[PDB]
Amino acid sequence: TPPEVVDFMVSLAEAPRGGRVLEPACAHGPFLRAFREAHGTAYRFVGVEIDPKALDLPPWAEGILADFLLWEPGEAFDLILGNPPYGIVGEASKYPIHVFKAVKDLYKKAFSTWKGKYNLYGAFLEKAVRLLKPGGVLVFVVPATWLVLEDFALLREFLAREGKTSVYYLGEVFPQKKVSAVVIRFQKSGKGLSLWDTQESESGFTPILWAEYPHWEGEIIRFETEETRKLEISGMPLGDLFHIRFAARSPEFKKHPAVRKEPGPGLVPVLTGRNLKPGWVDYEKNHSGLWMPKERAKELRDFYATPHLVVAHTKGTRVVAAWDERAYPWREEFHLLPKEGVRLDPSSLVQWLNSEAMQKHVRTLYRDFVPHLTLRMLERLPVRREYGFHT
DNA sequence: GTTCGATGTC
DNA sequence: GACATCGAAC
Ligand SMILES: [K+]
Repeated sequence: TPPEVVDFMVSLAEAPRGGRVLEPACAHGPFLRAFREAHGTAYRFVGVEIDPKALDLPPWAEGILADFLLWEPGEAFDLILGNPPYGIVGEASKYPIHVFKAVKDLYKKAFSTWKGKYNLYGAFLEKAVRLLKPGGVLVFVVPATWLVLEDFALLREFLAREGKTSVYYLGEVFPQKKVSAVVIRFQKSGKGLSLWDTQESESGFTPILWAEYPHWEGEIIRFETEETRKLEISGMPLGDLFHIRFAARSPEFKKHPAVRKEPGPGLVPVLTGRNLKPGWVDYEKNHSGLWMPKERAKELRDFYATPHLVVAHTKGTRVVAAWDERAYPWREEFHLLPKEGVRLDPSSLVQWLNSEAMQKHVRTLYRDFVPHLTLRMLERLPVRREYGFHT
């Protein structure tokens, strides 16, 4: 972990004299060292590490060789700090964390917050909270993705009901790692959420209070402003105007008997996010390596037969939209079908969605937490009567 | 059915 | 920086 990030986290940390201080996934124990330097020696220092090659603590700390996620210590902790591992547990061809099926089963048994594919860092957070004494403190640096994503809804709700939470946005602070990070300071007492921005100087990071949600129950966390609130009440949410569906996935296309790996007569490309631009679709260029008869597309998704609005999923945090006039097969993106009794003006709605006001709105709210516009961000986009109207 | 990325690759 | 994963996962 970069030293300025450690120093900032250590500035947020507290323990009583003689308190038990833990660094999970400790390796050589950079957090233990920095905490001792800053606060003195009258604490019980413990580090937990799975790799024998990595555990290298000073003799004033106790080292334990264990999978932190399945470790059952005798006593609870006053302070838990550090940098959990980040990564989805799954097959090596697609995912970075590789464990026996039987171990993954033990994680799922252990963690009430485990949802969908989940992530080591979520499980590390839940484990840490469970190991805290009442009034205990944890301070972790983790990806920002938990503030917004469905996979982390149980985690947000768990935190909300277990104690009080402060979130400090750092962004892309790991050199040569593609992750936007936050610090979480959790205390196992009280309630509420405090959101903080930071400014980095030579001197280190400085927290700036952004907003407080004293009655937080685990809702998505956003950077809201007076302007984002004004826009949101200006119109109907997009999700009330449209059914929002996703493209059929690559394997469905690949095994479909009408799909081909080479162009040919009557054959059309299966479109991806690279075919979608602000306000238009490139129908000619193939980016998927897949081709099919256009008329057979409805066999994968019924809505492929009907011209409709498409919104991008993987262009970062922004709103890129086009009207698919032709009704082609897509491998990617959101597909929005108007609900019963909805009147639309496709041309002007697309213009509004691609507008600078809209790009600013989403960048404000969701910064760079994830490299997507997700469904939960998309369903909340405001649409005023000129563009779309539910009668 | 659709979700997610210590992203993957240019 | 540009420009987006794409298929295991549930
Ligand atoms: K790691």
